[PDB]
Amino acid sequence: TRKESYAIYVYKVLKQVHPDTGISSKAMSIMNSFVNDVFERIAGEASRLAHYNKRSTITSREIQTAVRLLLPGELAKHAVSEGTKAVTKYTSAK
Amino acid sequence: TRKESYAIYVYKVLKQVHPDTGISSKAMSIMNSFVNDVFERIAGEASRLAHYNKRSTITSREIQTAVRLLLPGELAKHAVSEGTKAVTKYTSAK
Amino acid sequence: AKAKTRSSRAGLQFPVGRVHRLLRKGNYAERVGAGAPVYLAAVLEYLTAEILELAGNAARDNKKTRIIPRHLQLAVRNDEELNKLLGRVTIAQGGVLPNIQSVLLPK
Amino acid sequence: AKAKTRSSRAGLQFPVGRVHRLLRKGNYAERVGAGAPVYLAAVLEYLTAEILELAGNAARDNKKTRIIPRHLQLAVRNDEELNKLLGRVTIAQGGVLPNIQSVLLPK
Amino acid sequence: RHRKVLRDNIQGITKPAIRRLARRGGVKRISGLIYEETRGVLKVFLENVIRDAVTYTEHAKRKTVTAMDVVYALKRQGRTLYGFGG
Amino acid sequence: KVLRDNIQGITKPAIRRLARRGGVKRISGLIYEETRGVLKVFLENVIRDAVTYTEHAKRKTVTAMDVVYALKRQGRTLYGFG
Amino acid sequence: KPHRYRPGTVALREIRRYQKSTELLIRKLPFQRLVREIAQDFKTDLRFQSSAVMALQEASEAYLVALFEDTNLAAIHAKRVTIMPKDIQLARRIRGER
Amino acid sequence: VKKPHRYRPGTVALREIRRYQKSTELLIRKLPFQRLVREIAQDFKTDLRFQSSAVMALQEASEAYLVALFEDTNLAAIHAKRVTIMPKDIQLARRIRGER
DNA sequence: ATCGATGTATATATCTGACACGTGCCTGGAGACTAGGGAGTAATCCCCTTGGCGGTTAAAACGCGGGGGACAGCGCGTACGTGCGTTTAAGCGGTGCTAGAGCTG
DNA sequence: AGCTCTAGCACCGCTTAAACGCACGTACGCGCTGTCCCCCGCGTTTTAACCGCCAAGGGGATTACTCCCTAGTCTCCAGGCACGTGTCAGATATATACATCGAT
Repeated sequence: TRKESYAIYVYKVLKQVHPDTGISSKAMSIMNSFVNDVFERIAGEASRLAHYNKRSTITSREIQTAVRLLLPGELAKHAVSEGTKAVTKYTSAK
Repeated sequence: TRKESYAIYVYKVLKQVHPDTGISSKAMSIMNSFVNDVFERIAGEASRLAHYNKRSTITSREIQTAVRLLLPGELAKHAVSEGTKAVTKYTSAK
Repeated sequence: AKAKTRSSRAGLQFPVGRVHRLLRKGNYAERVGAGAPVYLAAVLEYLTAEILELAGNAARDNKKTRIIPRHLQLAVRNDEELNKLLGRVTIAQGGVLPNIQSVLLPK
Repeated sequence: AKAKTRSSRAGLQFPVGRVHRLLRKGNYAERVGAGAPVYLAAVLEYLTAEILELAGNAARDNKKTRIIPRHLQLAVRNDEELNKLLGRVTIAQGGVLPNIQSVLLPK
Repeated sequence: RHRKVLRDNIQGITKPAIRRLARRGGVKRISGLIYEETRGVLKVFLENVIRDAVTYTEHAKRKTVTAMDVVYALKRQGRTLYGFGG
Repeated sequence: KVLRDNIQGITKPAIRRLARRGGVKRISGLIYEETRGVLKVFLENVIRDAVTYTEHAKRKTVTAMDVVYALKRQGRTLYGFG
Repeated sequence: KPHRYRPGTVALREIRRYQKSTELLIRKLPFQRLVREIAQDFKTDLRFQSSAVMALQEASEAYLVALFEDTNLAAIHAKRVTIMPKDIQLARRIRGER
Repeated sequence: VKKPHRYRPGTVALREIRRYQKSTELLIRKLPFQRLVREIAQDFKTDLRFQSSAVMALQEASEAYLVALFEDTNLAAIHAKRVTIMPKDIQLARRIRGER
């Protein structure tokens, strides 16, 4: 069988933010759990925001509200910008 | 328009347990909110128990495990006892 | 044939059908078994019956024929197990339990 | 035509397709929008980038080029804001801060 | 809809009101430094609740902070509130 | 094989060292007793959820997945074991 | 010769009087002004339902009475009877709000 | 009678208060914790098995609980103008969290 | 104030097993496609929030007195901590066993 | 239901540093006693919360319309994961320099 994770992706992100740093396998597991938990939180509040408004879709607005909800502070001012630029790229690429 | 509520059911529960006692509207809404909150908690735990066992169907055993997790102490034993006698009555009456 | 509700088939007074519909619409799982609504309704009846019984006892202790939300707070906070269940839960119009620390009491 | 992965169209290092499949199979809603997996992959990538940025800073302060979950604990906990997000989180082999109270120091 | 730019309303929660709120909790004497720390922590808690409440409003494209949004915002912080629909 | 008691197995210098990891200077004589008590009740609470998680899946061993999942339900997520 | 009670008696009397009452200890209109002041810098020209305002009333009152009970426990642990701002900070920071 | 060189009570405590907070090794011995986990899971049923990673996660989580509770206990102790901890500090730290 | 041992840290080399890299391979992401109803918009009614007025009056604010209660200081004394010596069981390794996970049907 | 086989479990030896008990001393807990200032309860005084009435009209809610958008199906291939190989950085060990704490 095969098991699905986020190890190579966090390795690529660490490589592009730091070209000369290594990382342990325990940290592979911790990043896997952290990415899974943050995804679970954001998707769960996306579902809750859908169910509160009688909404059958989860668009970028629900995820934007969820990112403004879970994360407080300046990351709330950061992660709603960066992801916005992401879809700003996507609408220029589709 | 009409909004669904558990008002008359917990009202007849009150009439069954205290036949000479009425209810107030604020306490009625508090009990409705309690019913919705416990329903959401147990259904969410059952959803987690199904998803974590690679299971797609919520059976009576799902909610039995969920109420064994959530309700602490002797209420768990009376809850599983009343649930088991309810489901055996349901199967026997079918 | 004659229609006959599943709540009476289970010997149950919260509705089977409403719990089944909110289980399907609640997006908890793709499929919901037959025993799931009756079991969950039985659990809901047990919790509602316990809290209503304790509230009725507290109202008899206060001597009114009405459950005020103060009686609901007194019902759910005097029982240790229900206190552990509804620990992070605020009930409106409830106040607090009338407790005083023994250090504060003079004699 | 030649297939291009949606993460590269979004300019992202995190998979759009895997996140979209998990949103479908997590059964959060009946439908999932087009830009929502892109946006969620972007916020996951930003959080991962910040946490590994702080991990690399802590590792360079420790002068250890491969990061340890100790360096991760110094990364998460010393940040004044990221500690609030991971407040109810225990990091395995994480440890605590080397903090000493001012009264506890010798006179 | 705001009639005027309100400011310095933290004194609206008066020292006697703080004294009752302490009395319900079961404390005998109150120091003079309590009455501003209590206002500060009250301000912090209300800011934390109302930020989530107004995000719930702006997701719904509304202008009115309804009771349901406040209920869900308080549920988000782990303090579930009953009596307002739920 | 049934173990009689190993509450005393939690070593008194081990509690001293855990408290020193907590950042304390001095330890009272009763701390070794109520620390064992709170550790016992916490392990009771976690292990009960772990065993009922395992019983849900028709399994008769306890995995790290179920321990982490019980800790997640309890309110303290654990990263490092999936 | 007035009927001046001993300070430390009528405080407990009104402790018992308030602990059996469900009346709102914070007046409605100062809390209106405070809620509008807090919500002003998040979006200008916001409106509030009265039931939402009552939700703020009850949640705020419950949070404050729970915090004051915890600080009372922290004060009586510290061989004192009067609560102090250090009790406030200690209860909040053990609770994890800081 | 001469006496050997020795430290004040508390300064080697600070030397290892710095030494023990810079490391991340597990503090409880592995076998007694495993035996305790096996004996707690007995009234649930007998003949239950634990993976080594399960016992590892349990020990790490319990040590995290004890270190957080001991920071809160030392903070309650320093609130009461004391440098050592007391049992009633432990029940205070449990009572403020609402889990006693 | 000064000097000394004890302790932690700094530096260089050897050594090793986890991690970095590569390769084969296949599930699942991607492109194309149609269809349906959810979604966005406009038109509409109308509950309900804001706003103002007036009077009532409960209550906030104010200053006063005085005495617990906070808190600094002191002394005493039990209970810590630190240490040496001894004891002991964890820790480590290999061996041997099969229950029981785990996958397929 | 059933085969495969990981790994949990049982054990046994020896090396091992902690675990253990005890001996000596002192900083620290606890209580007393001190000053005193801090707050509580008071009437007097004063502000505004409160009721309720009326009214303006924004804004949430419903109804209706139509259309872009996403599940769904189908085909296809490359990114992704298991597997394998081998450096190489961290652990280990020894020698060297500096500094906190003790007490001359």
